[PDB]
Amino acid sequence: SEYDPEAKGRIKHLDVVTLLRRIQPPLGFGKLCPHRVACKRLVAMNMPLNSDGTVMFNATLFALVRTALKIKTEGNLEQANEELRAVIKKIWKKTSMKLL
Amino acid sequence: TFQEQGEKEYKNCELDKNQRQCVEYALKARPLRRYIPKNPYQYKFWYVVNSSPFEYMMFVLIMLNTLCLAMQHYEQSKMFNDAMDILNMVFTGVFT
Repeated sequence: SEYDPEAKGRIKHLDVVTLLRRIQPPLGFGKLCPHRVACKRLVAMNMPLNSDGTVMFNATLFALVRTALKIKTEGNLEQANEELRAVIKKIWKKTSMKLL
Repeated sequence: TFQEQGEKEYKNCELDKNQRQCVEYALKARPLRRYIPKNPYQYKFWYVVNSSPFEYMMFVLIMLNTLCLAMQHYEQSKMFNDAMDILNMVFTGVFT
């Protein structure tokens, strides 16, 4: 929310690397240069392919949570949503966008 | 016995307790803003207010006001009572 002025969902993606630099290593990345770790990792996992400067909070925080532990490879991304709909509580139709 | 009764939450077919505690915060979440104002004629004060130097000094005054409030003893001298009475005015004025 430091670069986010309101709560209108999607926010600018331009300064995502600078936003992540301020985060501690356990949640963010290492103290090394982001040019080797963060730059490649930002594209490494799956993201919702929205417009160029529209990326919403509940897909980035969820992505970091899923990257922290029990990381899964490509192809079985739908397995995560299956687990959420089989174990996690009511989605309230809010995970339709988070699925991709 | 209370802990054992609290261990019957068997949702761990694929995820442990930590994934049932940290991922749940993602489902129910909302980002709250900071309410940036406009008309920088007013933002000049806003920038001054929320700052490291401001809070510290303002949080040190409380410490000082508490110390002032924690010295009233029994049968205190008239000059001491007057000094404390006029010193309370200083802190009241600073806080207003």
